[PDB]
Amino acid sequence: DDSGGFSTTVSTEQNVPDPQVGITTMRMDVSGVQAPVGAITTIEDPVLAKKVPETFPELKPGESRHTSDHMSIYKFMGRSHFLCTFTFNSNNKEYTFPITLSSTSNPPHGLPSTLRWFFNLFQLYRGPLDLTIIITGATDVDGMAWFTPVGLAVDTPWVEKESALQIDYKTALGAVRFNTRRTGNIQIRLPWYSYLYAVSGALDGLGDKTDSTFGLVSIQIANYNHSDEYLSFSCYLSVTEQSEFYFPRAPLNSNAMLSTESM
Amino acid sequence: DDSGGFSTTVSTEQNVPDPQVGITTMRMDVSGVQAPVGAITTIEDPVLAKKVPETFPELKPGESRHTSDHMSIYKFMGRSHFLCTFTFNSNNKEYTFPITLSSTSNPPHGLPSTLRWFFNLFQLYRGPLDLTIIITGATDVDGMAWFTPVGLAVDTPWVEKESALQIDYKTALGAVRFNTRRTGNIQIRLPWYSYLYAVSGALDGLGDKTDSTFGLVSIQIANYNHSDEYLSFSCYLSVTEQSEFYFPRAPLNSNAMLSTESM
Amino acid sequence: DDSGGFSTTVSTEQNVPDPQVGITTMRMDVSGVQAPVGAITTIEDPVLAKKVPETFPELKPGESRHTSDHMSIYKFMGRSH
Amino acid sequence: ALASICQMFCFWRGDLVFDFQVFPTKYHSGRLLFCFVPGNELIDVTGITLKQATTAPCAVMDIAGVQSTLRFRVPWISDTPYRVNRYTKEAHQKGEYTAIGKLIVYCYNRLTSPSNVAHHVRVNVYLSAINLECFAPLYHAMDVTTQ
Amino acid sequence: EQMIQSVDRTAVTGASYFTSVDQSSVHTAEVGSHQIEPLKTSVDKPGSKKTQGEKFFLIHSARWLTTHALFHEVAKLDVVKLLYNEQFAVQGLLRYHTYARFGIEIQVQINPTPFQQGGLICAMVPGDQSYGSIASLTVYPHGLLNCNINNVVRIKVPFIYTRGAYHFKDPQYPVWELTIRVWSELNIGTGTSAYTSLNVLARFTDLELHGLTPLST
Amino acid sequence: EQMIQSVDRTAVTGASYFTSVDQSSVHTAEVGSHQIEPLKTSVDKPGSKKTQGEKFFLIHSARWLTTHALFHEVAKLDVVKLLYNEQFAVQGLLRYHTYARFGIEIQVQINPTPFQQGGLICAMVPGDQSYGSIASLTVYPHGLLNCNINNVVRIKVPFIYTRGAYHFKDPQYPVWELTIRVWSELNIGTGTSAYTSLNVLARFTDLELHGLTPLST
Ligand SMILES: [Cl-]
Ligand SMILES: [Cl-]
Ligand SMILES: [Cl-]
Repeated sequence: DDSGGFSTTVSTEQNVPDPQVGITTMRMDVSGVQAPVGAITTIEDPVLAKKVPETFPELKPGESRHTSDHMSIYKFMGRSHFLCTFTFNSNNKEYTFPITLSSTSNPPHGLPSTLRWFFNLFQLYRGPLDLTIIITGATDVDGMAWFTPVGLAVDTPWVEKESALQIDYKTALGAVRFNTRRTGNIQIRLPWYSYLYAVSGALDGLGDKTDSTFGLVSIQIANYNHSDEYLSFSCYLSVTEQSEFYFPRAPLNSNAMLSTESM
Repeated sequence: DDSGGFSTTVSTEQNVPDPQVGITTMRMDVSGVQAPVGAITTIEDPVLAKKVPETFPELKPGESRHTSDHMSIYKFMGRSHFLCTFTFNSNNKEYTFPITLSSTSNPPHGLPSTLRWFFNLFQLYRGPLDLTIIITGATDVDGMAWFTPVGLAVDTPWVEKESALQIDYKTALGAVRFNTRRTGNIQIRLPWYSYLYAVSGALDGLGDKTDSTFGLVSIQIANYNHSDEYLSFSCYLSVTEQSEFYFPRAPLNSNAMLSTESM
Repeated sequence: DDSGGFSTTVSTEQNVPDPQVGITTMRMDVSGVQAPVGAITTIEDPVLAKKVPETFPELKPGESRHTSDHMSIYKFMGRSH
Repeated sequence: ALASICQMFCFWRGDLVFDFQVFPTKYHSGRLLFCFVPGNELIDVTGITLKQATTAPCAVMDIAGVQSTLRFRVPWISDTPYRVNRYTKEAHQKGEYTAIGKLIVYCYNRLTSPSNVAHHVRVNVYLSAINLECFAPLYHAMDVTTQ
Repeated sequence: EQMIQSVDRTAVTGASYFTSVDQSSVHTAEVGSHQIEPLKTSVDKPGSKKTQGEKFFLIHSARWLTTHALFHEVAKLDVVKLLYNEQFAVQGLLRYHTYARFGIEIQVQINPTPFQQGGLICAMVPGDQSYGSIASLTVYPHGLLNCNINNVVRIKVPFIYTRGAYHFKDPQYPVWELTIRVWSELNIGTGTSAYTSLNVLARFTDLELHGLTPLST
Repeated sequence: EQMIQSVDRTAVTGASYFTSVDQSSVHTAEVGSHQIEPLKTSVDKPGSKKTQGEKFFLIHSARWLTTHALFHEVAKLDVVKLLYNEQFAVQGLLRYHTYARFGIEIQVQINPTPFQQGGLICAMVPGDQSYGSIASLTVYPHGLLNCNINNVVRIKVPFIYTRGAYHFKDPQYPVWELTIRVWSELNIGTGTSAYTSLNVLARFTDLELHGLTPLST
């Protein structure tokens, strides 16, 4: 140990990341007609505990019928999962929602379902995210959206109100404009712009207010005479290849897994 | 015979799959000025029965004028055939229809016309399927659809009602969103996600309830003030190259071939 | 084990037939001036139990004066009883 | 952990691994027989003599020892390539199963001991899997299986 | 320094699907070894999976009459289910394994007197006949019987199912439903026997058993 | 001159121990062939004689008490006869063969608390104990148990009998009579458990079955 420490017994890796593949394949038997020594061990000892488990004679499983391995985070979370949804009531108004891993913030004012679950499987996250948002209802409604990084000015969260920000400021942080008639959906990438090294969901109050946020999104409508239908917005997030995940946590207990029950 | 069995007479292949091509081509005469020995045989004997039939002197047919062989299942069923159709009456509602080979389930609550016929020509099916669905009527109607695998939660079949599923859950199984105005049709591939090796149409009650289903599709509308026109949906299926077909059955007798008579 | 059985400890022969001759002969000492390890054992264990018994330093017995070995069943029961 | 992951899949297959950790004292003595009965998640099994259980694959463990955990690697045995997460459905349907059978803990040799030590011995059961495979993403927060 | 032998505490033994972990162990005692009969006490192949499981057994047996109209089903049998029954040795294997996959060989025979005429058809249909055209039964692995010709037929098939194996104790749907129907009315002249009995033989092939179980139902 | 194919009247078919002679025969029809799971539906060794017959099973189980005097027979068992019983899978093989020869492996275990003391002896005696000296039981393939030492013993033997095989349905005399007696009274201190349960495991080895039979008794 370079830290000036010494020991007589060893120190092996405990709970090592990505140990085996997630699809049945051959990376004979898997164990058999020999003697299952891995049927007994002293779990308290980290070394011994890694001894491969084996109890009876088995054969090699074989090959899975499907191409890709569904257990590769990149591919799994590659399926843009649900994030949140809101609805505009008056014209020339705006909504601003934060992207917060916080296990504390319960939906709708917080991370829901899968996304909630996923982001609490590990301690640190960093890297871009591909947000995609679906428009529901209205038509011929001009709209705009911008990504605001943690620690900067931005209209009050989880609240529909008249923007209090200079058009200049908004556009300046990089923004996008669209119209319900011509589209009905937007898929744009959110940058890893933060003064932190990474963000986390599992935290306590204080840090849970600064270090638990990727950033924020703000959507502002225009030309929406409410003589028209209603205007709904739904947001979904998908992890990118440039996204990283460090240190595995114990998954959230079921009682804390919540979902925004609707339809 | 590796099974410890013995015999004195032989055992040849009976009714072998894909015996000849389906287009007139040369894979002289086909038989003639010799002696038609294949004009007589003892059909009860499997060997003898395979003896090539020949009764009179004929010449080689020649070459067909069209490129592709219409009798290749892949190419034939490659023509997305009709499956089902339904219509929405109220707003914010949903329909869920299962993809069931069952010869039992009669349309509209079941496989119709060609698809019905085809899936009863053989015992086992497995492999992805390219579903394509046409939208009729309405406009500026936001919609969503998701594929649900056999054995999991899903709104009650063949019935229009208000969904009883968490938006989270729905989206989680992989879903799609669209709007009548911008499109009017959707062509997406259905996966071979089932705990079974394959599915079948010809079965009896019990199995006919679990092993006769590829999976299920669910379509949910939104923003459809019925002050508007009606909203109709039509679904068609086309077999993919990754689809497999095992063991030929005796085709369904005509009386069981039904079609959803409309227009 | 050809019977599809497995083990981690061994399996030695227990109580093997015709282990030694029955007449005093040489088939030095028999044990001595060394250390009698065969003075201690765990009889419950079949292997260990076969460990040759030895407690004190002894010399080789030598040669019996009579030709045939009276403990050979064939010769003993050879006497019509 | 095992659960929290698989709960987000429709299908799964592989060798589930049950680890039994005993918390005795160097003064107790006993044996427990772990028995896997191949089947589905709902098979009346209370009508099974210990003797009867030895027919199914199983393992016995001596508690009193220098070691503390017996590992039970339950081989993937099924009539289907994968099992399904029916724990989302309203009711149950013959054939749509989540498990490949049930595990049983029998008393092989009664627990002996003096009198200045507990009248029992607790046991922890960990769970993990090897050669695990899951596919077909979905969302569901599995509840507790109240045995 | 001489090390003195002391027993080996912990150890693991077992056979087939039974494992034991022992903490206060010792070695195993054995005597003599396997002996081969210089003079066999029995000359038949020693019992084996094939011996007892992959052999033939009489399943069902019925009558075929002059009264039986065309297409009359003379027999509808869940081949597999039928074998699973104490009546046959193969049971001993099935009765203790939860699932199993396999192929089958069917032999159907009869004994019509040359003074009789007509015929039957025997088909191995997977699952259920559903609504398949009776007239197209020839498509399934079949055997045709004609009085004037043959009095026997043999069909051999592999495992065909939706699942990776059949569950005996509590099945989903029969693997095979062997059907035997009148292919051509059995007529005769005045005086001849107006019937012919019929039997059905079956056996498994490439019998793959899985998961020993104590259950019975 | 062209010869025209005509069926082959006579023929002989069968499998294992079942033969058929057919006079108005024809050829056998077969479809497809054996398929090997590219993805196995089950990873356990496919059922085999060894799988189901040469594995371990719990025979009998009793108690050993402080009340049990020296040499007290804690158990007298007809090992073989005991295995022959529906309770165990191996039955499925025995139940259908008339005779069979084999070897055996016995495992006897207990769980005495280190606060207990004493011991037992386990012997595999062929036929009957007759009037053999209890004190000489060590002669038979045996295993000794001592609280302070081991809590298990294993004995393995081959076929030893007067006949070339054992007849299950109706035996002559038991092949093996496993005896378990108190080798040294089991005493204890005031407060300790005054007993220890005990189990017995058995399995066949080199199982040679002979003559399939429908009988049961
Ligand atoms: Cl317009
Ligand atoms: Cl406001
Ligand atoms: Cl409703």
